[PDB]
Amino acid sequence: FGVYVAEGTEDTLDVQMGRFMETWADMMPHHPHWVNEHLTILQFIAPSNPRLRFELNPAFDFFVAPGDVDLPGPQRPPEAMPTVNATLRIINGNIPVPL
Amino acid sequence: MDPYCPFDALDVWEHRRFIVADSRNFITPEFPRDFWMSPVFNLPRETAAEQVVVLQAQRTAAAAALENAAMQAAELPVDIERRLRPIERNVHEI
Repeated sequence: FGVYVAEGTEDTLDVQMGRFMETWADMMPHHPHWVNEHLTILQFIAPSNPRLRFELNPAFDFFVAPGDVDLPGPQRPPEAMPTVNATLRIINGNIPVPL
Repeated sequence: MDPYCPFDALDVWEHRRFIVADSRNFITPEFPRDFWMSPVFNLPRETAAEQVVVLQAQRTAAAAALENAAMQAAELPVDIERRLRPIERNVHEI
């Protein structure tokens, strides 16, 4: 969800938004962990935190994304091996709230 | 739908150090097959035939523009020979 970007489809933005709605209804098979920032620094530092080993440098974020896929790509989500991709965290305030 | 197999299943109790004739088990993932969506070939909005038609229409428009450029730019020698010859005659008049 939070790592894939799609294409415009020459549409009225209503049906185009509409189809995204139901594709979004099941797009997330589980909880995307990147929305869990209500936890305190104590809970974050705890080893049960999965995103710990995806935080190694303050300037960037580390995350899982589709591999061998050029962004943005076709709106229908291609299936491929999960991989690790990183981006620029330009805003210092974009650092996770517990940190 | 199930691929055929003469042997149903048996009871095997493997060890760590003495796996002899080290095989390659077929690994399986843990996410349910309900999350593994079926493949769909997203058909392009246009077809190569429509691409040919549109590109040929654009070529016709470009060729019409080039023909207009040709007819406007083919008269320049005519302008040259229409403008200088009276002046050349006038200079000869001296």
